Amino acid sequence: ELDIEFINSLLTIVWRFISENTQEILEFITAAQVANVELTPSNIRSLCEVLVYDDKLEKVTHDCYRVTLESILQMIFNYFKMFPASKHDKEVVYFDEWT
Amino acid sequence: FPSIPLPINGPITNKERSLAVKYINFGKTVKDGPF
Amino acid sequence: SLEQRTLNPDLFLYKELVKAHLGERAASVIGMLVALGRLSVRELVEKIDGMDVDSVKTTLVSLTQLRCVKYLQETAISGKKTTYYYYNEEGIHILLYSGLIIDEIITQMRVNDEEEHKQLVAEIVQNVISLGSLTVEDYLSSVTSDSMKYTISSLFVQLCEMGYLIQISKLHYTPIEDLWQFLYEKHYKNIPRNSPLSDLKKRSQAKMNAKTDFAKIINKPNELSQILTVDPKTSLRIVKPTVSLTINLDRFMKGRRSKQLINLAKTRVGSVTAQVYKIALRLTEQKSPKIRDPLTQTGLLQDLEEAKSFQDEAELVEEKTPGLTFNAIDLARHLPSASLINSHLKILASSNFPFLNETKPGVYYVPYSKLMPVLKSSVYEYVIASTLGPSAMRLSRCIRDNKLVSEKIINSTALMKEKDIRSTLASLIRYNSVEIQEVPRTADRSASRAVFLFRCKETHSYNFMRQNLEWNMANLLFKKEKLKQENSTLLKKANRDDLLPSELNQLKMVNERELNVFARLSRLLSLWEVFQMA
Repeated sequence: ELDIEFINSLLTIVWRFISENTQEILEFITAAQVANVELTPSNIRSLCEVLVYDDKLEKVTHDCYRVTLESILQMIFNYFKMFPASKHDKEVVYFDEWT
Repeated sequence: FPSIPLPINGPITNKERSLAVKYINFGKTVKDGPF
Repeated sequence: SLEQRTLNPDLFLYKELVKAHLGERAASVIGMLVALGRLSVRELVEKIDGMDVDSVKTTLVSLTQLRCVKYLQETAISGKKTTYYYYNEEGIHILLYSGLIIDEIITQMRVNDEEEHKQLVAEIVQNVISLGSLTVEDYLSSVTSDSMKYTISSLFVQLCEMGYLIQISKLHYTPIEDLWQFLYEKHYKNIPRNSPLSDLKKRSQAKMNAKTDFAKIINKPNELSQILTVDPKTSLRIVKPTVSLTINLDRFMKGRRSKQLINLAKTRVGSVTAQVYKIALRLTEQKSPKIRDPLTQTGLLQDLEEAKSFQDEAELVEEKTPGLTFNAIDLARHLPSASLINSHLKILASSNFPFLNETKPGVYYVPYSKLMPVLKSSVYEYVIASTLGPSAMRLSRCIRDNKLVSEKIINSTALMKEKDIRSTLASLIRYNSVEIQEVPRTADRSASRAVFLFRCKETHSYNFMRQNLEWNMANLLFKKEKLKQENSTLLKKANRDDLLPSELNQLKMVNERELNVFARLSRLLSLWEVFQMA
C-alpha cells in the first residue's frame, strides 16, 4: 500500500494456505495480527501477481491460484546445496569477463 | 578480479566420474591411433 | 587473460577442438575456411604459411575421414573440374559430445543386464567414428576372426535398427544448400515454348516438385528398406556387409531433447509422475519431427506466405503422426492400472505448459512445436535469478505481460523500493535482457525532454546467452591444454612405461583438477543444448 516496506512481510502469510491445496482470499487475510485497514480487493490482485513474478504461485482459470510447488524447493534446477570452493581453484567459470 | 560466478561449481559425483574417464582415453585413442 | 576474453568468437572453440585431440598441422586450415567462408585448394596454400601443396593434401584427408568438412565439385564451361570445399558444423559436434554417446548407449539400450559386451559395446562407438568411416568387414577381420562374433555381429543389427547408424552417402559428405541447387534446375528442365504465360507460376511448378524431391532425398538416409538383407543361411537377419556407415546426431540430439525435457517434470511435479512421464516419451523419439529441422535451413524463407507454410505442414504432420500418437493404453505394462493412466496424466492436462493438451479424446500425443519455445523461456529466466539477485527474476517476468513498460507503472505492478530496483535494472541493460526505447517530447530527439520505454525483445536476449556459453566451452578447454603444456616431461615418461616416490605426488593433483573440467563441461553443455531447439 504505502511506499515503505512490510508489504514483503504481508505477502508471506497469504501463501501458506495455498501450499497444501479471489473472494475466499479476503476471509483468509482478516485475522488478529493484520493491522492495515480496508484491505481492498484491488490490492489483492496486485499482491497476488508478485508471487507469480517470483514464481512462487500459479495463475489458472482467470481467478484460481495454486502453488508452483516451490515449498519443496524452499524445504539441474536446484541452485541450493551447490557450494563453490572458489579459493585455490583457478579453473572456475564466471558470468562476467566476456563483456 | 571478475566477480559474479556461474552457479555450477561443485565436487564431481561418481555418476559422472566414470563418464569423465571416457574422455581421457578417447583423446589418447585418437592421438595414439593413426593421427 | 584479456587477449582471449575479447577478440574471439566460437572460432576460438573450433580451433581448440582440432588442437584438443588431433595433430597440430590441421588447426590453421580449419580456421582458415570459417574465417573466409569457402576456398579451394589452389587458393588455400597462399593464405596459409608453413605448409606445401601436397602437404595440405596429406593433411586435408585426415579431417576428411573424421567428417570435419563437406566437399563439393563445380565445373566451368572453359575451366576444369574445380573442387570447392565447404565446412561441416555437425561433424565436430560428435567430437564435442563424444563422451555423452557412451552414456547414451547404456541408458537407452536397457534390455541387457550383466552382459559381457559391456566393455565391447562401449568400444564400438569408439571404433565406428574415431577411425572415421566404418564398414562391416572392418571389425570382422580383427584379432578375433570368429571367436563368438555371431553374438556380436547379430548384436549390431539390434544397435543399427534402433537408429543413428545410417549409411553415409554423397548427401552426408555434402552440405544441404549446394545439393538443392542441382535439383532445382533438374525440375527446371522445361522448354519455355510449352505454355509461356503467367510467368510467376513457372518457378511455382519448379518449387512444388523439388519440395517433394527434397523430402524424398532426405528420406534416402532414413529409407530402411535397403539397409538390411535377409539371410537364408545360419543367421536370422543382418545388415548388408558392403555398407559403410557412421553414427550421427539425429537420434542423440532428439535423445538429449527428451533428456532435457524430463527435467521440467521433477520441478513441475514430484517424483511419482516424473517416473510415469519417462515411459510416455521413450517410444516416440524413434520417429519424431527433427529438432534442427533441416527443411528450413536455406530457401524461400524470406517471404511470409512460404514462411507460413514451413509450419502449416509441420504441425499437421506432428498432429497426424502415427509414429508417436500413443493410445494411452499400452504404456501401463511398460512400467517395471488403467485408472492410474488417466489420473496421473490428468495433471499433464492441467499443468501450465502445453504438453499433452490437444488430442482426440482417448488417444494422446506429445505436442512439440509450441512446447520447446517455452522450455527456452523456462530455464533462461531461471539462470537470470542464478548469478545475481532474485529481484531480477521479479523484473524478468514483469515485462512480457505488461507490454512496453514504463517506470511509473513498474511501481503499481512490482512492489519494491526505489533504491534496489535501479541497481538491479541497470544490471540487466548490461546483460541484454531489456531493450530501451526513447520517445522525445521536443524536436531533434532531445534527451532531457523525453521519456523512455522498455521491451522484452525475445531474439537478442537469447542470442547473447547462447554465445556467452559458447566461449565458456573453450575457455575451459584452453585451460585443459595448458595443463598438458605443464608437467610435459613425466607424462611422456608415464606413457613410455606402458618411478620416483615423490614425483607421483605431482601426478594426482593435476589429474583430479582436470577431472573437474570434464565434469563441469557436461553441466554447461546441458544448459547450452536447450538453445539448440531453433
